[PDB]
Amino acid sequence: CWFPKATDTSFVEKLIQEQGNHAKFQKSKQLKDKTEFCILHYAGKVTYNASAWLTKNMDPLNDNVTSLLNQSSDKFVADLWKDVDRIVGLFRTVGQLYKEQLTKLMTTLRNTNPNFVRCIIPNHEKR
Amino acid sequence: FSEEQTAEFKEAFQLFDRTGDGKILYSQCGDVMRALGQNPTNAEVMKVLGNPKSDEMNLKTLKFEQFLPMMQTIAKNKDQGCFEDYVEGLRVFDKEGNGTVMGAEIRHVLVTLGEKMTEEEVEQLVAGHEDSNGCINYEELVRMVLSG
Amino acid sequence: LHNLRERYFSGLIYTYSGLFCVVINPYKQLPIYSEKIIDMYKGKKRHEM
Repeated sequence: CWFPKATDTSFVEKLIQEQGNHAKFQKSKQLKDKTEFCILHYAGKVTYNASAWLTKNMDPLNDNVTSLLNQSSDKFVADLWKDVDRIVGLFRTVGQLYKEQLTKLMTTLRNTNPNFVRCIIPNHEKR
Repeated sequence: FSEEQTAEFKEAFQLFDRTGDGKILYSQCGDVMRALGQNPTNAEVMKVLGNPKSDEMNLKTLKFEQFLPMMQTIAKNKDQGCFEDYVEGLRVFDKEGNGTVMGAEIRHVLVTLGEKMTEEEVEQLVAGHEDSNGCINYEELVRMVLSG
Repeated sequence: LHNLRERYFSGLIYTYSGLFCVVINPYKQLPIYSEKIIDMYKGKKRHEM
């Protein structure tokens, strides 16, 4: 996600590079045009569309207007944005920003006593 | 102008003489029109004053009867500003679509373009609408002078 | 499966399975949530209800 000559596609291709033969990986329906991949979850197989992934994973945006608000007349919007120091105009990745806090959670749970309430869907007809 | 108001107009006009002859210096005309809820531009006032000259503008006087005929002439006009466009112009000084302009840039324009105001004039106006970063929100300032 | 099927059609969705417990969506507005029922279970052991 941090290299010019790279695209969602470029990504996927590399994706096939590493995993490729992963017991839990599988390649799409010859639609690398959309460039998609599959992974064998526990709930079953899924064909993900790697498209636009690098963009989202970066979360960029026009700091010009960003800061523009940072001092806007409207206080609510003021305090809302009051913290714009991380905006992108040119730090940490979404996937790891998340994946980092989700280890915080997975940590306390392992330090508490679990009580499982396994919900079960009866039908997909919403009947 | 219904006598009802015309009757009061006098109350306003009269409420404008430091000494007492019952005359409003050619200068005061403007503020008296304003006080009566009028927003005549600087030209709209001179036009109905025969375009005098600074000097004589502090000597010449006015009497309600000769003033009233002007109050109206102005009262009925062709246009007027409005949020719609009014702010549309200030939003051009909004450094970065923030929705706010620096109380210094606003303070400039207002005293360097068209009917140039005074350093104090603008001070008294914006004063108290600048935030921590001295940022004013035109949209509002607009409404302020307006709806006010 | 069976058990779950029956209880399900009978109107009961919550069922115990050892420690954890299953809970088939009803999708219907069953009437088993109310102050009344709250106090019924208040303090009540695992089996007393």
